[PDB]
Amino acid sequence: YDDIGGCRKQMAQIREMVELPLRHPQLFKAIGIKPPRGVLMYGPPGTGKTLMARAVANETGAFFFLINGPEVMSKMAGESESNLRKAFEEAEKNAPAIIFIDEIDSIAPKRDKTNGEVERRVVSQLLTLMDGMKARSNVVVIAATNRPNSIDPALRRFGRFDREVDIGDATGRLEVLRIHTKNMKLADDVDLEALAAETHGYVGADIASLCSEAAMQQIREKMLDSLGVTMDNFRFALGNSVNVTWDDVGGLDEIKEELKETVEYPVLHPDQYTKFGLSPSKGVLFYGPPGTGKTLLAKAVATEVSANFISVKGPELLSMWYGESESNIRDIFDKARAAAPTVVFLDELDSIAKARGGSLGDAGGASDRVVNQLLTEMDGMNAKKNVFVIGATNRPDQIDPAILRPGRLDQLIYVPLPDENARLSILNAQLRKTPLEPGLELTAIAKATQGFSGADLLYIVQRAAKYAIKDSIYITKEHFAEAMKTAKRSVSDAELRRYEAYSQQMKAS
Amino acid sequence: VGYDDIGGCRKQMAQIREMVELPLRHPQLFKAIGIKPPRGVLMYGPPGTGKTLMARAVANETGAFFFLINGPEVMSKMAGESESNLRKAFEEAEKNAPAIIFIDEIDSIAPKRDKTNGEVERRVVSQLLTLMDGMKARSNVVVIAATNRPNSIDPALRRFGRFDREVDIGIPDATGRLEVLRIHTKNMKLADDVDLEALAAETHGYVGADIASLCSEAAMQQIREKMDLIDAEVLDSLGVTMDNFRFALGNSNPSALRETVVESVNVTWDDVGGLDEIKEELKETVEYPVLHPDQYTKFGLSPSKGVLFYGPPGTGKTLLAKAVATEVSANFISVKGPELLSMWYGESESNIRDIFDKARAAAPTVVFLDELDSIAKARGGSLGDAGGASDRVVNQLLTEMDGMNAKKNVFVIGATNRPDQIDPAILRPGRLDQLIYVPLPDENARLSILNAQLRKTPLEPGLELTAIAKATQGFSGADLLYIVQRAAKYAIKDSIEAHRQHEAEDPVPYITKEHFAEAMKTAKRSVSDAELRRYEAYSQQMKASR
Amino acid sequence: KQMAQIREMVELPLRHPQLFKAIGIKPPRGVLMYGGKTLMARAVANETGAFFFLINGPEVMSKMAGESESNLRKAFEEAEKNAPAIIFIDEIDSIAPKRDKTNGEVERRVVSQLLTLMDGMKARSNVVVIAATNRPNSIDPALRRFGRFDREVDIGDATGRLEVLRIHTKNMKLADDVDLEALAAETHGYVGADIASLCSEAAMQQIREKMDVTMDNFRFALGNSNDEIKEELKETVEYPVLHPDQYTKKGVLFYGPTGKTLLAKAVATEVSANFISVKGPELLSMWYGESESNIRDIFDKARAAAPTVVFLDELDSIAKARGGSLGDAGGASDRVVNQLLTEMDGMNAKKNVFVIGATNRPDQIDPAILRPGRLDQLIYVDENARLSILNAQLRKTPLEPGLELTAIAKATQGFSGADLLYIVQRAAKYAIKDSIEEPEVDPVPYITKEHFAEAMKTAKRS
Amino acid sequence: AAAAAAAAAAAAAVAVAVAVAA
Ligand SMILES: Nc1ncnc2c1ncn2[C@@H]1O[C@H](COP(=O)(O)OP(=O)(O)O)[C@@H](O)[C@H]1O
Ligand SMILES: Nc1ncnc2c1ncn2[C@@H]1O[C@H](COP(=O)(O)OP(=O)(O)O)[C@@H](O)[C@H]1O
Ligand SMILES: [Mg+2]
Ligand SMILES: [Mg+2]
Repeated sequence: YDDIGGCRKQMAQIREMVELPLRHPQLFKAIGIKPPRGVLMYGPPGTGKTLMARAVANETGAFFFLINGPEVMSKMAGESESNLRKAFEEAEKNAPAIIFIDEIDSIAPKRDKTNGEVERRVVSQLLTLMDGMKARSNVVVIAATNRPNSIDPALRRFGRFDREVDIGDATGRLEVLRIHTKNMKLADDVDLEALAAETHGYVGADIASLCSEAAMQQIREKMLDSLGVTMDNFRFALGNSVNVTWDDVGGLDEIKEELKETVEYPVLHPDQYTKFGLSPSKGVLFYGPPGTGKTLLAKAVATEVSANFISVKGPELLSMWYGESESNIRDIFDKARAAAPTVVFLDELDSIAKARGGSLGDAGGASDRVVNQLLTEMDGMNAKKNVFVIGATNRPDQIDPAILRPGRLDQLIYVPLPDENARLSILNAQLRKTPLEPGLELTAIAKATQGFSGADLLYIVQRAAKYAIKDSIYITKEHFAEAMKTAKRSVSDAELRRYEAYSQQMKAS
Repeated sequence: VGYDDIGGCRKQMAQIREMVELPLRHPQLFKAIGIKPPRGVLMYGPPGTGKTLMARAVANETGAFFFLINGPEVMSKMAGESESNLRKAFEEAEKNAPAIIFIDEIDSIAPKRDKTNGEVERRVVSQLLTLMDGMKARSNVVVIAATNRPNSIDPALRRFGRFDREVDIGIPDATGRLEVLRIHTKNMKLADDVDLEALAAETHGYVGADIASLCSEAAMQQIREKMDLIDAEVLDSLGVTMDNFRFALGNSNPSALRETVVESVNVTWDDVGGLDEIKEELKETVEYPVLHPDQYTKFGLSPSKGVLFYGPPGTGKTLLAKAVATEVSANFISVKGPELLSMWYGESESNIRDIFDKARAAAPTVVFLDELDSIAKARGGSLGDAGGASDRVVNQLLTEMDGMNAKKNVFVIGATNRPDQIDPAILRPGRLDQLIYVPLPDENARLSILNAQLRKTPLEPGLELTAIAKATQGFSGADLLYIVQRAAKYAIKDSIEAHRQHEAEDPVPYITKEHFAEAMKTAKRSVSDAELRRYEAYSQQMKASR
Repeated sequence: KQMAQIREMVELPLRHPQLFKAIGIKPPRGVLMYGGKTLMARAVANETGAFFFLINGPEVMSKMAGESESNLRKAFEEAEKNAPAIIFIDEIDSIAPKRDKTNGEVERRVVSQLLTLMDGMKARSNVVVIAATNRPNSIDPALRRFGRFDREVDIGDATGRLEVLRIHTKNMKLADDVDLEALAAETHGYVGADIASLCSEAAMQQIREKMDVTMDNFRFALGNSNDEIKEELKETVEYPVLHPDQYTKKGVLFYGPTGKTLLAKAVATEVSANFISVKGPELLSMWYGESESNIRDIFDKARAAAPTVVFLDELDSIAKARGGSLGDAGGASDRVVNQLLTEMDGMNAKKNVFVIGATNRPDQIDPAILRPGRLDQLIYVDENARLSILNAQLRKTPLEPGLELTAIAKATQGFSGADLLYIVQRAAKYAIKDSIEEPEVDPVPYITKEHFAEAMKTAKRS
Repeated sequence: AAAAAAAAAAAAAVAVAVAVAA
């Protein structure tokens, strides 16, 4: 029990539901009822479910017998059922033991979608061995799966799998780091806060491999006193999901402050919001010219929280089949709300929503169905635990007045074109780790822009780096002097007037 | 477990009881009437109703020999061994006194012969057929079966002489659930406060093992709450309160619908402001049939089932759906708009029919069809695949909501945003009776909405919301929620500022008038005037039809 | 490098166990050998005085039921009981049948026994396992899981070949004028048994010589057994994949009327790097997902075998400048272009992939794919190249001696290498017709000028 | 004396499904 971290409430529930029959059956004799005899474990692969089952089977005088999914299945008729019967008879002969049947979703095809007879036969064998006449005599079974919906409804019944445990945070990840680094002296100046904040997407089975790879790489690079891993070993282990920290974006100080507030406040102080008793805002919508920094702003507001980042594109979800785009939308929102917190970045809302209205065609009906699926997944019959939908389009006039409703995309934030004082910060943020010359003036480069974009400034920096690597095979001033002439200015003038008219209409509303 | 243990199903119990007992007790009557009794039963129904329990009960009570056969236990790999096992079982049973045979989960042994590829399954099916019917088939030997999928059995097996009568062991009624609770709660020490009648009335779709799970969970909750409070005399003070059962019931759900369970969201009738008339009409329409069926059967009419909310976005239709799901006794089945569709052929309709089958099985039930604009549309589109599946889905919806079914208290709740695009056959009475329009709240309605939203939060004693309510005149409940959110955000920003200043060197345990004033200067008024024109036109057209 | 790696992996966890424990890592215990693996195993067994319980694959079964599991437990307990040692399991493909294609039950039982015996090694065991295999694909992933086998070597030499030669051929009355260094040098791909077959065939040819072993017997026993554009292109390719320290302190496109696919073939042959090529519409599928899954797993195969070259031939057919088409083909083109852009822009300085494109029409390529940051180079691609193409196509050909190709080079101006190959093939067809229509072995052994002058009659431009 | 035994269990088949586009 000292080797389990993060699964506190479910570990305590499983511990009590196993040990209260095992420590004293006189309590259940006095209360006059039978304890539950089934645990259905579900969650992502690599969480630690079989480690908890083995820990409960080790701390109590049981016998942990492991049954695998694809191992017990065979092509011979009546042999896999014979193997299941032999395993249940072996578990019932010697002692009260703990059965862990792993990957039960492979041997439960719900008896209607499958075509093989052996799968339905072993399903019926499991329902017979778990419930029936003198079915079980003081023995509890444990399961493990990834998708608990592809199980039989008679299998998810009382008496077989009567308890369903959701084994899906930062303090638990720090506990796993503390219990996985317990039998080795790593160092004195290693702080686990960065190791618990940077590995925001580790399930729990990768942390042990991370510590083992760091401890292997330290001895590999050091080949008995004063041994152990340091911070650079953990950095190399993490190197073996974006790399920004509030610094790569230039300008837009009030927009950065507003995003920082409306993202960091519901994360850092949940207790103050439960004291106030109100739910925070979720949706932010950006609009304006392309090449402005909306994706960079989304990455810069996602990188400081302990949330994930699911950045999907506009036209990378529509399909020619019937229902495939809505299934992809539902899968994206389920993967978003299955790991809290998580900021979602929907790009090209003008390509997704299209302001459904009426088209009278197959593509129009598919667009209507996509819009209704998005409207149901954002604010419908959900719990909205921790979902931060952030939109980014370049055509806000083709959006229906249902996603712009408050509660879904209420923040109508306009992202304008930067100025020279903002382009100074962009050029200072792009040249962070670059050998610079004291004779170059970034102010003289930024004054001669007059309506450039972040993509154009990145193109100028890339041309300067190409000229630097051409001169090599610090950065000099003549590279900037020869790269400033070949500018692009990909953004035209009429889109800026249209965006300013849309912003003025949104302000006058 | 005897006959007393089995409860909640009296007709089926008598049906098996008489056949299994009376011929073995007084065969003089059969000799006098000159007809042999039926000698075959196939018990079917949803999983977990008590089929195996009744089989165990009759086995333990009757003095006749009982032989148990499991489904896959007889199958083997060698050629000609499973049939040998069946022959051995039958001959052993027939060698002794009159006996009962029980083939549990027969649907695994004997699927339809024409639709199988193997050979051993066909041979064992034929062996079952020959054993039960054939030259000198049986003599004082009774066969009983149990299955969950009767239709997936060889039709040659479903004939007189093999399985004479197929008894339907289905879900029990309110009284049946009452006896199930009384049976299960007979050994555990109960507290006087809890009354099982109210619990039986509250539970609707729970069947058998579901009630057993409820009782076990309530006992476990009582133990867990007492075990943590305390560190011989403890045994005496072991009593399960009504609160334990209420906790278990709130945390539970029937097995058939467990996969369709919805994440719990806390909303109550007072949490929705305004719309008092619509709220009362919905409450009447919902709890009238379920709480008082005696009056409806006395008057000899059926109740209105369907309802449709339409109006501007955000006004509170999905909120009303949440409120219903929280504050009605009937089971809830939520569905997104296009959630049921699929790419395959003939699967979106299978999806619709399965959800409706589950709903009408676990009646009474409230099915909330959200965003009908996707599923319904208008039949007869622009030809080709633009309508090819959109028409089949609509036809399946029509024939499932009304036609060739038994009225079983299934209330469909609709929610749309552009109802003019809905197929007119769906809107017909008997499918969606009520056409409720949920308009933008007026001044007093907005005041009620604000008071509802601000129910649980600190407020300044000298603070009034009438100015806020009156200073909008065009807003929606979502917009008022946005105003409240901005006010709360500014207040908590001020609180964090004060806390940081105090740390560097409750300051504000309430929201202020200046907080509201600062937050309100940037409002939205999301619903445009063209959408309002469209909705007003549709509503006045409806009234003109009225 | 592989010998130094296996020497470290067999020395450092076998001589300094205390240091390994002090470090705090207990993972090294299993080494895999795919691809002189048995020679390395014998050198390991003869370089250490530790215990060496060799167990081959199919030598684990016995008439007694359950003997396999008892034999595995006996070997593992003997290796744990005697000393910190090493176990050699040769030909693991017989014991582990990959568990999915098999249908037996004692194979599953012996695989489960090997799994539960490899996992049940504690810190006080201090034993490692070495395993050799032939194919690197028929192995259980449960055997390749983290804990048993994670550190595999890829043994893909002349000194060992000379050692094997001096081991084998030293037991015969050989010769007096032999140099085995030349036999070790000229033999490149032989392993283990092919040198023994070489010596056996040398003895057989010596016996055939003195019936009707010198150096010539081994010799024929081995023989009877088994400009500025290309300069800039090669230099640039070499520099990008070279050390990145200077850079710290990918793509290309061909266009023209000439040898673009010839230049891609010359890159694919003589660059000393990997190469993966697909056709233009080869990666298409009228389905949502598949036509993108092909490009996804193509780039997964590219990033797995780093470094590599992904030669996208006929880019226009794939990209088509997605723009607006408003159909099912337009939607498939837009999804293909979006998959290509989102699976090419995600290439960092790591994994160093390189996409090579070629086209005839550069007008119809997408400017979203000609953007900077994804694919910025533009290599524009005569008489001398035509003469070189005609001389490279006629390498292994019995040409007539009185024939000059400068007339064909000067007459054909705007032609291409494919139609030059068509001209040569029509000349070969005319020569074959003349041949099919006592003389010598061939009445027309060489292709005359008349065959070329008749084959160029029906020659067009591409 | 020894003896033999016959056994024939099953095989694996392939089905075909129909899809709907839009
Ligand atoms: N909560 C945890 N505490 C400590 N180690 C954990 C935890 N969860 C997972 N692990 C590690 O992850 C590895 C895999 O977990 P395990 O439960 O054995 O299997 P699975 O990969 O199926 O989840 C184990 O070796 C264990 O050390
Ligand atoms: N304020 C900024 N500071 C630095 N770089 C910026 C800034 N704004 C834009 N950029 C650069 O411009 C590019 C814009 O790309 P992207 O965010 O995908 O497009 P868009 O701005 O149209 O949403 C980014 O790669 C980023 O490096
Ligand atoms: Mg049963
Ligand atoms: Mg709603």
